[PDB]
Amino acid sequence: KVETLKVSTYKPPNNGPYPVDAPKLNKIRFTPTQIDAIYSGTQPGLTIIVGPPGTGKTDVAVQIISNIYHNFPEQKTLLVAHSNQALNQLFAKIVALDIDERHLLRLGHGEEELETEGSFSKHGRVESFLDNRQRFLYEVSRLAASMGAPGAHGNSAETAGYFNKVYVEPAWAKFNDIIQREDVGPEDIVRAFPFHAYFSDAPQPLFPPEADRETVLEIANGCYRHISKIFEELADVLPFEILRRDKDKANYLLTSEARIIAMTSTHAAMKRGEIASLGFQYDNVIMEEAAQITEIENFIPLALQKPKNGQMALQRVVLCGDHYQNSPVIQGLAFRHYANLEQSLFSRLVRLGVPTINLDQQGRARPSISNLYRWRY
Amino acid sequence: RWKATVYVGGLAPAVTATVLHEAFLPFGEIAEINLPRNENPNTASTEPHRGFAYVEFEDPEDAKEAIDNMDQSELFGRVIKVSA
Amino acid sequence: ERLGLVHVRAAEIIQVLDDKGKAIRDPQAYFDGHTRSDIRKIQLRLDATSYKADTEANRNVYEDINLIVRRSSRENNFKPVLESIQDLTLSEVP
Amino acid sequence: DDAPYEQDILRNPGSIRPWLSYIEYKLQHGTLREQAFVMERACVQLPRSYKLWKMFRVNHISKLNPAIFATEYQKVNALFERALILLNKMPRIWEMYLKFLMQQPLVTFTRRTFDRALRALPITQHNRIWALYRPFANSAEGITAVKIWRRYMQVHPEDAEDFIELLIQCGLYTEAVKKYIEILNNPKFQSKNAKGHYELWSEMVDLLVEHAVDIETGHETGIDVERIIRSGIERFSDQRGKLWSGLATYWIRRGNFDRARD
Repeated sequence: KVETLKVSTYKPPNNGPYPVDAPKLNKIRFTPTQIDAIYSGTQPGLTIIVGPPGTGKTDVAVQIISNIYHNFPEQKTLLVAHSNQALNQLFAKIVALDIDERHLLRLGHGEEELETEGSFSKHGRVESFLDNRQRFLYEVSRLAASMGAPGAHGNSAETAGYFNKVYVEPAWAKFNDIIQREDVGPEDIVRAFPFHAYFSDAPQPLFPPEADRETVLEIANGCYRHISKIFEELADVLPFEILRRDKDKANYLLTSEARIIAMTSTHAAMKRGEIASLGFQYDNVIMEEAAQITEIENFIPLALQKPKNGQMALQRVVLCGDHYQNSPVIQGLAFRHYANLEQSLFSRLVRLGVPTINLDQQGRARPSISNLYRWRY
Repeated sequence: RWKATVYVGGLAPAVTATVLHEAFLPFGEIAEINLPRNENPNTASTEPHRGFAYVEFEDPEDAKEAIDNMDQSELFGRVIKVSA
Repeated sequence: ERLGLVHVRAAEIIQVLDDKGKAIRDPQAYFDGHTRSDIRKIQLRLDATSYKADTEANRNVYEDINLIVRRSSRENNFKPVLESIQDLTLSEVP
Repeated sequence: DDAPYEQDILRNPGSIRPWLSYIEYKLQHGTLREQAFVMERACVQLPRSYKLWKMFRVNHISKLNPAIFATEYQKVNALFERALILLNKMPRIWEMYLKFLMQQPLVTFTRRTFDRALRALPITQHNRIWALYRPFANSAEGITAVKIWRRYMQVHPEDAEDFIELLIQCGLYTEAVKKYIEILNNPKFQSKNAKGHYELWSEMVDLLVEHAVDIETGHETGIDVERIIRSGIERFSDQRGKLWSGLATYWIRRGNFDRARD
């Protein structure tokens, strides 16, 4: 069945006139096999990605994670890794890509060194939330000073949000009525734009003189989207200001606030009871090094949450691994040989006959070494 | 004057007389703000005050309202107790 | 019996106290400063089933205990995983 | 007549004394609508002035005939909402708004405003805030009240027997059994109705036998009737026959006659 790919384009929404607001775009050129793996990971169900080292397994996984994050804001993505180095590489590739740190979360031991630029632990995310709170409260104070409203409205996140709902939303409604007036031109839109004083620090001009009404409205909507993004960040910070205990803040961040939560399989196994007690509600699970992690240690992420309506809420499972790579560490020789404890879910599924997508292009070593492991693959 | 004066304890070291006046201005006009500084040189603490202050308002009703407001309230991240 | 080992009782490290039984508030400052004594105390959670078995058998296993053996965390994080799999077993549909 | 006071206001906009003098003059001589406009302008110009807004709300409530309708009720609600927008950290304002919501038949919005009160106010004022919150639960009843009092057990676990009574009245006997297990596991609870350990055990077996079909057993809910009653057998040997009869009557309430016989 020759599928028709109806390809459609949409204008990307502006996130503000600042160069920081420009979204990050992917720069690597994926192979057709990698693109098919990304498509299968984005589509619901079971995805199996057989990847040799240096074939971009982490790149494909991070691309699938970013695609899921952009497509479904209501879904939760559970990242399972085998090593803290793999977790750090995944977080660094996401940060090179674009997922908000207010939704990024890493679970693990607090004594482990974090090689990433940002501290993705519970206390590190709390500190980042507090720093963003201070910066955005200063921004709200600057906005209130520009608008000339009485009082200091950057006192707290709730006060900032109430100031937004009281002042900016009727002003934006009046501006939208002016826009909807058919006799109003682009210059009238420019002079009716009320955030010129707040966005005076943007690179001038805010609206070019040769710009027409469509892109003037796009720039105004980008400025309003930047303001709304700041206020939504403050609204997300606000439950952390509400809670007084750091354990309560971390529990609320794990249960509700974070949309992408990452850990190791052993940490998930030891925290299965706490996660089930807190009542996690993940939708998709993406995991790496499936041949390096045993079977039940990966089934525990598949049963972290409580079942409901006679089944599970899990929709997507992604297994990024390589069954031609090393087996896990088992001390017992009898359990290694007779009991077959060394074989993993990846090896079991590829022996059973589940369809797998194999990466067929390496980008790590010399051509001689590519042959030196291509005689096996 | 004693009935119009409210003693606030448990104040943080970063809390100053201006901050106390700004906090107590909502309940009414404050006639005076007395912050007892750590004048003892034997104490090695670098706190500019002793953690207690007295805010005297213009009216006893305003002083009682300020006591009810700042009593067991959160001030600069620390619990401050306001009493008559 | 060849090694002479008679009794092994699993215990849970709850906390470590000094020679005076006080909590170590700053472990880094305790490590950096000069310790007055090299005697420490460990508050432990003993095995419940093992303690009940010793109580019903009236054997002085804990009185005969003379050694403590510790392990690394990576190789010693086995009991919460086993408890999680046991809870999964008691659960019906995972 | 208002010209010197307006001149004083223009001279000292940040001062409260000209506003106090002008409000006092309007209270002494001005009409009710004029006073309402005057304190409305005062609250507009100085929204952080808790004292001036307190006289405004006192005058508004004093002029409020309770026979006046939901239009004026929602006007007072909007004034309270603005005062809590710009004065969110005042427990007295929170208490007055929650009392006004006690006066109104606005159960759900009152509960949401209470959640806002918990989210804004610290733990020390939560004693007052919960003390005003719990008679609202006792009047409202039902699943809303049991959610309330679950949060009340989160903050202050002292009235376990009262929550037992609400669970029995509502029909949440599974959660009642789980609460039974938790409170009896906690070796610090003292019943205010002079109920001992055996009285509590009688309460568990009586609730189980009165609703055997409403208890969801298994390890997912943590309920094991045979195991808990055998624990009672090995613990309270004086009423072992009573516990055996309770287990048998529970099994015949469920309908498992052969296991009752076994």
